[PDB]
Amino acid sequence: TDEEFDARWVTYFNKPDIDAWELRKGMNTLVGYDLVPEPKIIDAALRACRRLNDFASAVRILEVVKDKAGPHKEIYPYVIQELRPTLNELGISTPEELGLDK
Amino acid sequence: YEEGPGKNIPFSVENKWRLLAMMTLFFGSGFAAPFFIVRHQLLK
Amino acid sequence: FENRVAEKQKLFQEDNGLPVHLKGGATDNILYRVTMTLCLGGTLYSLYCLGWASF
Amino acid sequence: ITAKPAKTPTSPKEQAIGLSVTFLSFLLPAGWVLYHLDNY
Amino acid sequence: YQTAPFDSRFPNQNQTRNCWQNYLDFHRCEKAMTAKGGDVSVCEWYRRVYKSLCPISWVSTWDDRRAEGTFPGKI
Amino acid sequence: APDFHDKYGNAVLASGATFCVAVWVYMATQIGIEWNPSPVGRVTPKEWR
Amino acid sequence: GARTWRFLTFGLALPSVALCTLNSWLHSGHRERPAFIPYHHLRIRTKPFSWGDGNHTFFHNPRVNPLPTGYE
Amino acid sequence: YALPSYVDRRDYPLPDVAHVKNLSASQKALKEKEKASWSSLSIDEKVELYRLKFKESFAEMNRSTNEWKTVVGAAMFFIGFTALLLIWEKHYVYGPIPHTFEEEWVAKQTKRMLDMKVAPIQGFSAKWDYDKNEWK
Amino acid sequence: QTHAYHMVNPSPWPLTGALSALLMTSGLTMWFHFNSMTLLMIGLTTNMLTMYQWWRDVIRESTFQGHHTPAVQKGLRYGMILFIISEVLFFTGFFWAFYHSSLAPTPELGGCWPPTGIHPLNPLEVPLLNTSVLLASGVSITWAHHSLMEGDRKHMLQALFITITLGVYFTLLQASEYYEAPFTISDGVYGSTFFVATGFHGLHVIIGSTFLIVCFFRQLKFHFTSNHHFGFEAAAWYWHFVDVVWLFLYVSIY
Amino acid sequence: MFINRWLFSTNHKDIGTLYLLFGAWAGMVGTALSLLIRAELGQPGTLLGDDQIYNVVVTAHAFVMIFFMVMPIMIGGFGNWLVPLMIGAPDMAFPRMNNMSFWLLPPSFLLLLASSMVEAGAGTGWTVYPPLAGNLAHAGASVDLTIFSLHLAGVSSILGAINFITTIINMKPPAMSQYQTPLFVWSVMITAVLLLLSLPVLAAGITMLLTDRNLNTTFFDPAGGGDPILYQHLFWFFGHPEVYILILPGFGMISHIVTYYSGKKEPFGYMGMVWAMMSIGFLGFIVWAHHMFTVGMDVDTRAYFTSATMIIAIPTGVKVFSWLATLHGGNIKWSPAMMWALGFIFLFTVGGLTGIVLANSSLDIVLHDTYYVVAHFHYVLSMGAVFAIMGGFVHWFPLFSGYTLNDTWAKIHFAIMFVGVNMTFFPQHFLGLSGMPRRYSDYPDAYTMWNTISSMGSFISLTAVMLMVFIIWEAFASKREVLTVDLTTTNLEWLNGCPPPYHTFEEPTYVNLK
Amino acid sequence: GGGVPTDEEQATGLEREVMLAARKGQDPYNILAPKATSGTKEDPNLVPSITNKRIVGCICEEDNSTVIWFWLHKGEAQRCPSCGTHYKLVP
Amino acid sequence: MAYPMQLGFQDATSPIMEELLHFHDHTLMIVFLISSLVLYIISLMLTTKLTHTSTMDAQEVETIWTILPAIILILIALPSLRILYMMDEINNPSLTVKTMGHQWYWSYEYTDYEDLSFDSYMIPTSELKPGELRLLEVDNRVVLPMEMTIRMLVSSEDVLHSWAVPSLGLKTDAIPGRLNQTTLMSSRPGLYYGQCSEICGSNHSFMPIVLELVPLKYFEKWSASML
Amino acid sequence: ALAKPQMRGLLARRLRFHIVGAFMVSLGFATFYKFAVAEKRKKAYADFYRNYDSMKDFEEMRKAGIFQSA
Ligand code: HEA
Ligand SMILES: CCCCCC/C=C\CCCCCCCCCC(=O)O[C@H](COC(=O)CCCCCCCCCCCCCCC)COP(=O)(O)OC[C@@H](O)CO
Ligand SMILES: CCCCCCCCCCOCCO[C@H]1O[C@H](CO)[C@@H](O)[C@H](O)[C@@H]1O
Ligand SMILES: CCCCCCCCCCOCCO[C@H]1O[C@H](CO)[C@@H](O)[C@H](O)[C@@H]1O
Ligand code: CUA
Ligand SMILES: [Cu+2]
Ligand code: NA
Ligand SMILES: [Zn+2]
Repeated sequence: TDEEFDARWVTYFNKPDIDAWELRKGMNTLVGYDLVPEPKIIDAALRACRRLNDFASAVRILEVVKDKAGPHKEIYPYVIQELRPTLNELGISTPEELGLDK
Repeated sequence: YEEGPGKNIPFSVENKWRLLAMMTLFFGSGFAAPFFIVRHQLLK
Repeated sequence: FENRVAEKQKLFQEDNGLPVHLKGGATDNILYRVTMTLCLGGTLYSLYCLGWASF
Repeated sequence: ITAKPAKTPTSPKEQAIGLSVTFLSFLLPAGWVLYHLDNY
Repeated sequence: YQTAPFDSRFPNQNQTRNCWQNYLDFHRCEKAMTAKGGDVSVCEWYRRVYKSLCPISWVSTWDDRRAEGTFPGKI
Repeated sequence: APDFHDKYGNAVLASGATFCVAVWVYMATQIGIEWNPSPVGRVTPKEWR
Repeated sequence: GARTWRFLTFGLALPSVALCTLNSWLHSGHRERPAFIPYHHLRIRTKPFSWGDGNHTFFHNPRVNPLPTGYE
Repeated sequence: YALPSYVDRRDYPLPDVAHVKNLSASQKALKEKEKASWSSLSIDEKVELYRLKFKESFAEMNRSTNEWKTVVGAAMFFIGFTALLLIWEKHYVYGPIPHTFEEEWVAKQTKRMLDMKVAPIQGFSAKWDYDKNEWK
Repeated sequence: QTHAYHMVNPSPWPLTGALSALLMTSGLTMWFHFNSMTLLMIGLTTNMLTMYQWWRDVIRESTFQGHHTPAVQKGLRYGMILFIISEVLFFTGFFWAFYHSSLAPTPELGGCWPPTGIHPLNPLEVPLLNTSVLLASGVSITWAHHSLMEGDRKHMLQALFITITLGVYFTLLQASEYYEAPFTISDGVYGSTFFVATGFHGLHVIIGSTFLIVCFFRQLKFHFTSNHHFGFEAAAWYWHFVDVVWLFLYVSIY
Repeated sequence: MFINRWLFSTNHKDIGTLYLLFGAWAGMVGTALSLLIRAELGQPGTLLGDDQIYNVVVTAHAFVMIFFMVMPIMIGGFGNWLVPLMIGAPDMAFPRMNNMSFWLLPPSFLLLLASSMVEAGAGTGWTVYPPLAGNLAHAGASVDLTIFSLHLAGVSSILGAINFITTIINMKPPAMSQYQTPLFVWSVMITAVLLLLSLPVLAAGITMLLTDRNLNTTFFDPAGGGDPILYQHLFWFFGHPEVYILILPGFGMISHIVTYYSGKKEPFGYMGMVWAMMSIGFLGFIVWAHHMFTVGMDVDTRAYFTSATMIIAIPTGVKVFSWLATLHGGNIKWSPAMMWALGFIFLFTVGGLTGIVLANSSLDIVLHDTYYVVAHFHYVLSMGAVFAIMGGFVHWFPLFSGYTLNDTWAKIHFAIMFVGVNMTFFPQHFLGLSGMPRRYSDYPDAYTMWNTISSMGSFISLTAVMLMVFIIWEAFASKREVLTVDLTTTNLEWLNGCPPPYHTFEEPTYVNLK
Repeated sequence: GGGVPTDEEQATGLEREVMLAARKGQDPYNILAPKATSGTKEDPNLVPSITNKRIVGCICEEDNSTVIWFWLHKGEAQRCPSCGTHYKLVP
Repeated sequence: MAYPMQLGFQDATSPIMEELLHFHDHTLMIVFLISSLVLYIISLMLTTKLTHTSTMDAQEVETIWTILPAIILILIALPSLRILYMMDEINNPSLTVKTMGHQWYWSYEYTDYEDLSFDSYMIPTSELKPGELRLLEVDNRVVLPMEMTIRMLVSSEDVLHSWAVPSLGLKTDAIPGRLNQTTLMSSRPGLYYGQCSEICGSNHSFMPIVLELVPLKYFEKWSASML
Repeated sequence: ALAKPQMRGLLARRLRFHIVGAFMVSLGFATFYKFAVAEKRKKAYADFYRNYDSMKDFEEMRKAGIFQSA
């Protein structure tokens, strides 16, 4: 299912000792698919970035969620809404909040 | 043998004006040849 | 006849920097020169015959 | 592909020269011949 | 006689052999008829057919070769 | 930082387009090329016999 | 093995060649010179040969090969 | 050339190495700070972290350009230059065309083509009115 | 290097070979049109010299320098098979010419095959002897191959001598048959297809006999091992090709 | 060192380089010839005042573009450079014989140039049909020199075919199967098979023409019982496979280019691309007589050849749809090489479809030996092969030289060429439909407008060729050395740097068999 | 009779090196495909080399037509960028 | 003949050329179907920021990508082959005429009854009468009866030529030593022009064919007067 | 709160709709040619010949002087 694919990916990013190679491989693999990843995958990815002390890759992950949406301009706003508690809690600023969209 | 950019070629690219002259003789001799063949034949 | 392959093996594997076509020694260089000279001189002659036939 | 800056930049002037010499190398010999066809 | 009819032996665009066969048949027919005091005029059919189909230069050359003894067809 | 195309893009586009049209029109109409267009609706037939 | 092929070489191959040789070099002699007829499809000359007088084939045999005008 | 390298590619968002390899004094201090809460980093520091890891942002790497104007315009100039060659060709290479292109020849020829009913179903004579003795 | 392939020393023979081709071809042109054989003789001479030194160098590289690893040998196998395939297709064109003419004889021929006035060779006379000769030579070379693999110097040399003698016998026989034939190459398409097809085949017999001779002398000089002798295998493949082409010619063109 | 390196080479890269230089030179000769054809036809009447010369020019145009520009560039140039790299081989199987395949071409070209310098040249067409090309209608040396030119080119390509087949079968890593080699490697192997089988048949036919001209054979002379039509079968038995040989390596490079600039790690439907090239290779040998539908062939034979010829659209359509499906979902980089490839796909399809029109022997009655055929093959062959060559050349120039081109100048070059070739050749369809013969030095007055336009288009393409020479100079003049290349994980030829060292894969790749 | 040398007696240079190494079950000239290990961090594929880097091709799944190529450097084991299987250089 | 700015075929003069016109329309419609499908699909592929770069399953398209082209080919080949065999169906001609190619002119022979023959050369440009066609007119035209099935036999006395008349749908190579047949039938009187269509040397461009189609009675009158 | 939009299979979805579109347009474009060109041709031939009088056509050509034979 959709559900089973999602849960594999959430589980992947949740590995407590996930390393940096593994985080990059995860995200680079994921954006090859015909899909914008679900909030709960991105959530799990962001928290890996946290465990890995990697703020920049957290920002880049949000940019690539936007990018994968293409001309469908409702998916990014939406995923951000769903990520806000995690963004607030980890102090992850958005690309827009950083001026990285200009 | 010489290795690297500008070194794996039978022509020199040390000076771009001498290269220009060599490329111009090269391609222009090829392009001109038919017109001189035609001249040759008409003059027969 | 006797098997002298071992001698030719030592000659052709002598660590002297020569390419295989000259490694037999002095008579290689001769035959090479005769070959190349006939080839080039023959090619000159063929261009001469072309010039001649072109008119 | 990414590349290092030109080792020997070719300015617009130098390109205009390159281009002009290039074009005349094709155009002058052929034009000589075509102009003189009648003569042959 | 208007022109040479369709001949199922020679149904293709290459009609070389149709001309050839009718030239041969004219001369074979005349030979067989003249040997046996038969009506030579019957052979005229083949002459009409070959005259329609064959190029004049082919007829002329073959005629010259028969006169020469160098015609290679069997008559 | 502005690139080659930001600086010279519209000038290249405008004058190139202008040069191209002008020189082709001049070639087509001003130097005696006979295009041999259809006579239909253009030529008046004339007695030939 | 080698012994099989040696057997075939001396038992079948070379004897066959010896018999054909005997038969050819007994049934040779020389036979009747064919009569000449100047057929237009034979003795073709569209350009002179590049040897001899131009009119003789490379293995021309006066005995059995006529020229366009007949036997020599 | 054999070493892992950096790329900005939108389907390879996290490249094999960081944009900036060798870090100054303060840049290392900043990396140490990154290990504590990110809420405690400023906006400027978050951007600086960004730019140590990455060269261009998504928006930058995806930017549009004006290159099409240079390409189309330049092509059109070259095409125009070609017409100069053709003028030079018409003036200095070509002699006169055959007399059959004279206006009177064409007029006679056209009548003769209508008289033999050249292309009378669609192509040519079809377009001539034989009753009214004019083009349709 | 830690692969098993052969990086060949820079060589002049490709260039002398290519120039030898220029000289043979411009030579033939001079011969056909300008009545002179000098250029052609120079080209033939340069071609022979190139062939000798080039193949000399291949023996140096293999027997003497040890560069023919199994992977290299495997490549040469493919190369020789492919070379033979190209030669088969070359001959195919002459077989096509022969059937074209013979199955649809034109009026100039008398509308028949053989043409009027052509007296074909009798295939049960010398051409049968030619057949026995090449067949027997296919038998002898197979003995030579088996003698080599078994380690037997003397019998390899005997078998290979016999094979060569047979190829030379075929060549003398064909030269005599050419001389004796009452028709010539100029006797229309009958002569054309006969002499050009058998002629190329005869050229290939000469070539293959030469190749067997080189193998003979290399065997005399102990170059071949009981397990490594690809120059011999290639000469045998080429010779079987020569045999098979003759067989087709024998069945078809006679 | 210079002689050792450039005359006595045994190095696949340097040999590749030689071939590219020769091919580029030949292309200048062939373009000049083309301009001469189009200047003769640019207005009604006679420019050259000598139709034998016109015929000589047309004939040489074709041989130069085919035997000295396309084949040496695609197989000798890209083939030598890329194939070994793409399978991690240290060189070609027969690296010395490889050098002779190269060195046979200048003398071949010299023979051809000689043919046009002596007597009144070979005004025969590239088909060299007797009796026009025989010793009465073309007395003298010219035709013989042409035949010899073709023998030498033939030998060059036959030995090359042996070398590529051997290399591609025998010199892969031991874990790599043939279905784990890149498509360009497949396309070269298949082209090599076609060359190995087809060129000896041509060699046979032209040798027969040689003997009819000089040894009094009559293979093609009715007086001897020969048949001019035999020469046609043997020529086109080669000639059909030849047109596929001209496009196959272009198919290969297009797959690589489309894949790369779509940001993909692999082409869509690899197995189908292999199957399609093998199918085209095979079918390419059983269609030749569609070159002969007006010679007077039996109706069932015309039906067969019509049918068989059309079948080739099936595997070909699979390749076109698979290129589109590679584009599908891509991060599209609008590089100059990507533009060449997209232009290829479109222009090749148009030419392919006019081929299907001609496959119909009934309609071919009216289109044969007209400008419709000339339009067909200048779309599929001239533009298709040339666009693939340009694409490949732009795309791999940095690998071969270590320098980058100016991408904007390369895009301009593409745009001018695209206008030029369409203006030259699209109107030729109209000329053909309306009955203008090919191989004509002048035409009835009705055909003046389309000829005028076509000739104008030829000059635009001239401008593009001159610009291409400048663009290459500028790259060598400025010396922008390569830094990063992306997607090396699925483009092995790049992984040793730009340019790669003289010797690559001295240590072979390590590949497990699991 | 005999008289024909054997490879053991007369093979020389690289042919001889390859023959003698094969006897000992070694492949210094890379004629055979190396057999994979499980390829984990603990059981990495051991990649011999005569320098400090070598190109690996990884066929990630059997009958993939795409091979994944990368430089393996001396030092810590590296992972195929497609499938992650581990490879370690042993110079 | 052709006219200035013409895009497609000369108007049909014979039923067979009319067939070829309709079959060409049918086939070009298919050409346009295909080429427009490809162009539309290419720009579709090239116009979205959405991506999918992971491995795609190729087997799903195997069937349509081969079957639909196969069906389209059948839709071309059926009418193609019907016309092929219809053209070939038994000709019962009323008249046979031969033409021989030469360097550089055509001869004609009408030898059903009398031995009528003549040469036909291009009118040089300097000798054209006012309104006559450059490079097309000949001195002696091929006069033929309209509304009759005519067998034309074609050969050559020297090199290859090819006898073509576009408007009647005809093109038959002229090969020395070979007699090629085609059949000709005109629906209308008039003048119909063709040009040599196998390269035959320096004057290949300059040896046209002009058919003059008239009622039987005028053909017989002319025949008798050309003896 | 924003509702949850479709996030999976967007490229595939665009293709499924646009392929139907591609076939419609391409069929439309080809059928336009058949209508504007082929059907016009069929009609122009049938109408030309429906009451065509070849002898009358001949007499007009004769009167104009075009023929060698009449
Ligand atoms: C690159 C070279 C090349 C290629 C690949 C081809 C490809 C084909 N060509 Fe062409 N052709 C030549 C070069 C080539 N042509 C040359 C040089 C000549 C003449 C030489 C001379 O006389 O001098 C010639 C002449 C020639 C003739 C002879 C015409 C005549 O002289 O009267 C014919 C006849 O059938 C022909 C047909 C074909 C066909 C059917 C294809 C097919 O392979 C095309 C298949 C491709 C497509 C159809 C497009 C892609 C497919 C799809 C998008 C799928 C869907 C399509 C359909 C269902 C139809 N060609
Ligand atoms: C009257 C005048 C007569 C003149 C006629 C002259 C014409 C042709 C000459 C005949 C051919 C001679 C070929 C000799 C090749 C010798 C080199 C050789 O045989 O080289 C061998 C490799 O094979 C290899 O290259 C294989 C190389 C294969 C060569 C193929 C030869 C056929 C080519 C003929 C040319 C055809 C012309 C066609 C015309 C239409 C070496 O490897 P081995 O043998 O394993 O040895 C190694 C062991 O010792 C280790 O223990
Ligand atoms: C590509 C290389 C092809 C090589 C072809 C070589 C051909 C050699 C031809 C030599 O022929 C010389 C002429 O010999 C012929 O004519 C001579 C009289 O002039 C005779 O004495 C000879 O017996 C022979 O009939
Ligand atoms: C396998 C095919 C057979 C080819 C074998 C060729 C080798 C033989 C070469 C010798 O040929 C020469 C022919 O020479 C004979 O006839 C020639 C012409 O009348 C004479 O000049 C010669 O004196 C000789 O009598
Ligand atoms: Cu007669 Cu062309
Ligand atoms: Cu074809
Ligand atoms: Na003209
Ligand atoms: Zn992997």
